[PDB]
Amino acid sequence: AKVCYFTGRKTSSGNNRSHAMNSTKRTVKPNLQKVRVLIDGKPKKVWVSARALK
Amino acid sequence: ELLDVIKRPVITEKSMLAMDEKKYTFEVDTRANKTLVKQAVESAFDVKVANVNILNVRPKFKRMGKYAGYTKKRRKAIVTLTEDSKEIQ
Amino acid sequence: KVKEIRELTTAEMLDKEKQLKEELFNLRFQLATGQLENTARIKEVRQSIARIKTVLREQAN
RNA sequence: AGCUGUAAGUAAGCUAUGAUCCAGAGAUUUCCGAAUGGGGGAACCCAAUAUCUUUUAUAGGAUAUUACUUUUCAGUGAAUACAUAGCUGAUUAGAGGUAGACGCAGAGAACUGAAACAUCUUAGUACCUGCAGGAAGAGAAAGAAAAUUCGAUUCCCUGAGUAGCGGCGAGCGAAACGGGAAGAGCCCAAACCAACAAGCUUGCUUGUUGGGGUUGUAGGACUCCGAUAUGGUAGUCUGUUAGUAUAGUUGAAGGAUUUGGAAAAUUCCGCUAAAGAGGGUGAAAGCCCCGUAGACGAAAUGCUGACAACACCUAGGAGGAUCCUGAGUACGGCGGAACACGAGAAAUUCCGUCGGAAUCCGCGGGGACCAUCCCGCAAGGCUAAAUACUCCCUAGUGACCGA
RNA sequence: GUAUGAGUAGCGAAAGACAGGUGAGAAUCCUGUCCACCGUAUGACUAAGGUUUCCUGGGGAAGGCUCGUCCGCCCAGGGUUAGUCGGGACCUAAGCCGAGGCCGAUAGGCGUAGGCGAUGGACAACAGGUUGAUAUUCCUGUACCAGUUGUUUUUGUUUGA
RNA sequence: UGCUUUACUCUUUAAGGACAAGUUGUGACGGGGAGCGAAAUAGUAGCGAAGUUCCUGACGUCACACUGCCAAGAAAAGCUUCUAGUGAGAAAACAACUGCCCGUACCGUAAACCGACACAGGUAGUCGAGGAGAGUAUCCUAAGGUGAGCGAGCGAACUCU
Repeated sequence: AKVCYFTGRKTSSGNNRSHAMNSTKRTVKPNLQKVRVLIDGKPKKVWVSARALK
Repeated sequence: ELLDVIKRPVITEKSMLAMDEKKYTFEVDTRANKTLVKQAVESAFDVKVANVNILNVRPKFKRMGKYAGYTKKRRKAIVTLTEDSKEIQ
Repeated sequence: KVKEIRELTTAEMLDKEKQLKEELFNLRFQLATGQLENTARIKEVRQSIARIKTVLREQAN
């Protein structure tokens, strides 16, 4: 899971508060799936988000 | 380019003693084979093979004026002959 | 020096190149053995070869 | 009219046929280094294919081409036939460095403060990394307002330590109105019509080229009449001139005496000034020298104006049946961030996931929310100047330093 | 920069004596004789490491734990020669870089084919002489390995060459 | 036709094959040597006599050869054959020529390396003699190399050996 091939989704980072507002650092990552798609007719395998599978 | 092969003859105490057996002490520029020196000598003096010998020299210090510097690298060449002489030097 | 060098043909340039290199051999061996009251002829042969090579540079563009 | 650097010293020479020196254009440029034929412990070693060379001949020498990836075009190809991997050849672009500066992003601390310390602050600072440019970023209203309105952005003064946020503690802290600097607006997607190809059932759907078309007072298609002019440019390193940058030329006027080693110092009598700023000379000079004020000057290369040419771009009036106006977008739940705003009564902007609209009788906003009114059309791009910095160049200045 | 400590502590394990030299100057330099020490090492040869300390001729300002005519010190000149020795134009172990490739906020991490890498494998020369310094390197004699040019006795590219 | 392997028949201290330290000639009329010694100012140049027998005798060499044991003891190239193939006619003898790049002086149980020093410390490998002796122990010695980089007096306290 590194990028999207169609959209521009990539992994990132943000805080994490818990019930007395102590902050740490997360790794917020997108849902990604290895999908066989038809790039210029020739099939590849590539990472596509599930958001573009609607 | 074989006139930049040989530079000078060496005139020392052993080099004059090499003259008695048809052996001559030249300074050849760096990165030169034995074969270039044979071809250059045969071009410039009409003599033959009886193979060359080739040395190298590591440099030295000198000091003049609170300064410290090396000298050049060198490369000798002790060329032997078969049949001719060089009363040229 | 320049002008009569610009008067020659093409091959005579190469002939004078060979003659001046042989004079440089002779001035080297006659410097090593303690000779040559003229030592200021060594710049002249070098700069003559230089001027000849620039003249041959210009004529072949 | 003297010259061969520092640097004396010797010995050789050069120049009136104009040296040395200065300025603008050229030529040559060993080997390592992104290093790029292969290798390596940088400045080394070892190759391949052509061509020309030395020797009776192999050995020896010289020149040119040979990395990787991708942009395009050919051949070649095959698990498996059709053709896709792949291979080969040609063609197009990159690859590293600084200026220890200025800009935009990703990721992101601790000591310290709170007289301790957990949310908070230090602080999105220091450090790393990517991406550029001479500037970057932002920029043509889904805006600021509350009328009686104004019309892209940036920067400065003022609003103001005000309204606000905050274990409401330490502390953080705006924006609009007003005055100025500088001023500028353009191009698409769609709906429509042609030229071609395809399942063309010859239904005329899809795809490419060319015309059309760019908005809120809604505008465009489409229809009917006009009409073929007017006017701008944020291009063309194409010309023709004006200027300027890099060598320069010329440039006024004083003598004697005393003390002196030596006078510019002193004492008499003069002269100059579009020049009495400065430096040098055996001590302190308007009149000794270098200069300064003024005046003049460019073969060569670069730069900036100008105005010619050439490129571009730009039409009116009325009608309103039908059609078009940016989609997994707007928006909602959940979890985080950005807004001065720490979930707070929390609008507006993003990010991850899961749900998910309407089409002008429409849609957004005016700090939860509803109704009324007012102001505006998102989900497509481009854009000069006013602004910040100085590695380096030229010319200057300082109640800045004097080992 | 200069004192006090103070002309004090120290002078870094070991056996020297005399005669004759040179010289302005001698226990400390040269020469001669006798004595003494190590002798599985204080004797010989090489691998690292050092980088001209090597040899010849001069010099005595500083260095030498004293002196010094001497020196590994200062000045000037001069010496290291390879078809066969050790390495390259041969091979691979540990390990490292690793076209494509597989992962990963950037940076980058790991890895097939192919490589690089001796402490190992494989490989053709022996004795003597010579100088102030070099010697399986120079010369003396006798060999060996791989080639190239003229001579030497065999033909379909079927191989029967 | 090379290599591997299964069944059957013979064959066996036999035969075939493979390796081998070493010896004898040649090299060699050569150079080596106890000692003599000039022709100038050199023990220099030049001249050389013997080369025997017995005793001890190696983990140096055959050679990891042989027996035994379990902890079960590197790879790739060089080399050798057989075919695939390529495919004028090369292959012995003789003679003459060619064979590239880097290191080579010196010190190297030290005064020249590692310790700030001309320092009682450390430094991998090979050779390592004689009389006694198991021996590389210990004592004295050969070949060789040193006499230590402050001394001269006196012979009290005290400290060390």
